[PDB]
Formats: sequence, structure tokens, C-alpha cells
Amino acid sequence: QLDDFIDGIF
Amino acid sequence: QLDDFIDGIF
Amino acid sequence: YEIMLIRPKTIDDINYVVDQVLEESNPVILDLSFLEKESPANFKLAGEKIKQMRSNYGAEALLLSRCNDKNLIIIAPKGVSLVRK
Amino acid sequence: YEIMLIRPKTIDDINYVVDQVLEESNPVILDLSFLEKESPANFKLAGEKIKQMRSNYGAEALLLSRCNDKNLIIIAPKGVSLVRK
Repeated sequence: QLDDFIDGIF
Repeated sequence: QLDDFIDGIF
Repeated sequence: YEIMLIRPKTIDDINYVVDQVLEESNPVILDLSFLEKESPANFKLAGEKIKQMRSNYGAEALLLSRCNDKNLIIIAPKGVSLVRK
Repeated sequence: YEIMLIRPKTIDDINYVVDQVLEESNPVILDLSFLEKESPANFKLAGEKIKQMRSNYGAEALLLSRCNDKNLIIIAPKGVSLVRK
């Protein structure tokens, strides 16, 4: 279940 | 090592 | 402005986040762990809403933390920059 | 405004956070894990700075996530409300 809705990771 | 500088937790 | 903090559980909570980002222009810090393990259908729905917000409205989304029982995301509207330093 | 994102490593990074919150009135999302395991003296110093900001300047501070290699805190200045929902 990837978070394929993000523009990057902290 | 507590975070005794906070006003709450999410 | 305000930064809202929420752990969505229902479709009404997903619509709440859409409205804070798009109508109020408030960033939202949201934990998607409840939707992820309770409703895979609403977790996919929540993610589709975030994709549409970034694609059409210039929202930024960042993953802040991902462990057992936590999936922390921050959604900033167009007008609030997430600046990596 | 802007929301700054940082993992402090030095005293200059701690002064950077003081200046964003107090001079720029920008919220800061900071990971205190590096200071915690590398410099216990600078971790205590960072915490003292957050206590002074909340006590004298009306800043709010919230713990967002705490696991191995992460200690995520959000500091909002007076003027940006962290609203639990």
C-alpha cells in the first residue's frame, strides 16, 4: 500500500 | 530522554 | 492561518480535508493509518483526492512518518510552501 | 507563509529554528533524532529554546511521531494555530 500520492518524503 | 517541551501529542 | 490535525475514519473526514486545503487554504496534517487498515476502499479514495489536489490546485503533499499504526502526511495548499532545509 | 522542514545537527540549526518561528513567524517541522543521539547537550539546548518560545512568545509545540531514528516535532508561532480535529 504505497503512498503514491506524495511529492516527497521528510 | 522525554520531550518535556511539548504542548501535546498528535 | 491554521494547521489542522486529523486521523480520518469516514468519507466525511476525507471531505473535511478537501475543504480545509481547497476552501480554507489551511494545511492539514493527517494520519491515514485508520483508513489504511479499516477501509482500503476509503484509503484509495483519500489518495485519489490528494492526487487531484496536487494535479489541479497546486497543493504539495509530504510523507512525514511511516511506522506500525502511523502514516503521517502533510498537505499544504497553493500559497503555503513546504521548504526542505 | 512557509512551513520549514529540518533535522538539526548543529547549534546554528537550532538558531535557525528560533529565527524562523520568532522572526519569520513560520512553523517548523523538525526531527530532533540527530541531536538526541549525537549531542545530548544540544538536544537539551534545543528543548530549552522550545520551552522559552512557548513560555514567552506564545508558540505551540506538538509531537507528531516518535520511533527509532525519528523524533518529529512541529513548532507553530503565535499566529498559526494547531487545531486538533
